Amino acid sequence: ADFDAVLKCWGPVEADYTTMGGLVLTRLFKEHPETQKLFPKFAGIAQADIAGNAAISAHGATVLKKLGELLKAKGSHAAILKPLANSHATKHKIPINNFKLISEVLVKVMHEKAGLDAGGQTALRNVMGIIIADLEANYKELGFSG
Ligand code: HEM
Repeated sequence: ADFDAVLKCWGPVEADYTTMGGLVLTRLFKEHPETQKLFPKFAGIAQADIAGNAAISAHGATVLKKLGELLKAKGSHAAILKPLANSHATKHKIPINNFKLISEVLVKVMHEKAGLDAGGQTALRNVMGIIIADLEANYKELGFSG
């Protein structure tokens, strides 16, 4: 019931996927600059110009919309997830650790801007842990590391 809880807390996010999408990626890039290089479209953008950047916010919106779809599946996510693992391993070539980095940023932003309290934070970290474990498994099956 870490999923039942999370969906309760998701409302404020789904109310504005574009602003929160922009916040989450800004924070990722400011706190973990090495991750900006993994986005050819965004690499080399001045740190001063990230916040409020429309192309970043638009991609952030896509990120969150897809995470929303994953959360709403409440653990029966294989059919949504596998395609995400497919693209991220073979087209974008993203090492698993980066998924841990954005999960921790999402928790921090939701805590600060969307009312995610200590309890919600725990439930979300548990859900994210499940998803990343599943992503790891799919990466394995694709032969894209360990
Ligand atoms: C839970 C986390 C994430 C979700 C839900 C997600 C979702 C998506 C979606 C829906 C797309 C577009 C469709 C596709 O190509 O699969 C995509 C593209 C992409 N993702 Fe992710 N992503 C996640 C994490 C990351 C991370 C951590 C990075 C690198 C640090 C990353 C790098 C990329 C890149 C480079 C693209 C292509 C952008 C483009 O060409 O416009 N993703 N992501």
